[PDB]
Amino acid sequence: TTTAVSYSKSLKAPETDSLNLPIDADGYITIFDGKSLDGWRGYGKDKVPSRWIIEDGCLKFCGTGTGEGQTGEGGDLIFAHKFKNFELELEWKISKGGNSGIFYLAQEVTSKDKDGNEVLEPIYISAPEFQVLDNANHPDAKLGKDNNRQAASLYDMIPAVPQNAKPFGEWNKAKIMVYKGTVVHGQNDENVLEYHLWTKQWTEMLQASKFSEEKWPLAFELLNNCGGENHEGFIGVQDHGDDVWYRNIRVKVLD
Repeated sequence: TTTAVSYSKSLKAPETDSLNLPIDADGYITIFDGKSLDGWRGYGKDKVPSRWIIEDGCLKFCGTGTGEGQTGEGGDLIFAHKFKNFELELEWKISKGGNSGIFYLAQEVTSKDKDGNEVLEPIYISAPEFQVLDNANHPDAKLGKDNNRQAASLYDMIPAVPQNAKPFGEWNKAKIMVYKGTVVHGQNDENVLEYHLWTKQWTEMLQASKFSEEKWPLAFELLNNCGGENHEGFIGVQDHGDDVWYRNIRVKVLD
């Protein structure tokens, strides 16, 4: 049993092509089983970046330790199918002192520079992030406010309560549910936070972040109207310069 899943092949391209992916009895579509990277491509790219590989049934990023300073063969990886109301489930394993993340409702955003040239804007200026971290050894675990930069948090906004991440080198379960603006983060079979998009509280959360109206006007208008006019976007995984493994990536479309 499979379902036709549309996907785009390059920057802002339409979802002209389709894949027949496994769908279970409960409606969960396997978007990564460890057999291929079909449907996946680099954010703003027409190919899978070379540093993203299939290692022993796992999706692995081969980092160089440069953090946010992504290499030419790196960059964030998206599953090029736009989702709206969905429930994502996966397992992740982080390297010691490692950092990554799961992006959702992401848009491929470009902006015009001084000479009028098209510039690719980061995935994080449009996409909320589920933090992936070695809480014990990465310094980000001590930054922000009330541990809101630790594993499964809404990065720099809402902490995961309880903070039940397993240590580095152990498989952690992750859950992201988006249902008509209601967002729930799950970790190791527990709900760790909930929030609501396109509300007064969402706007005031953005005004107290790096993506405030005054600091980043483009990031503000994109995140304030998260998912664009259709409130939809891509699920992606982050290049934060560290080795990270993902497996059993499945998505249920919510009606």
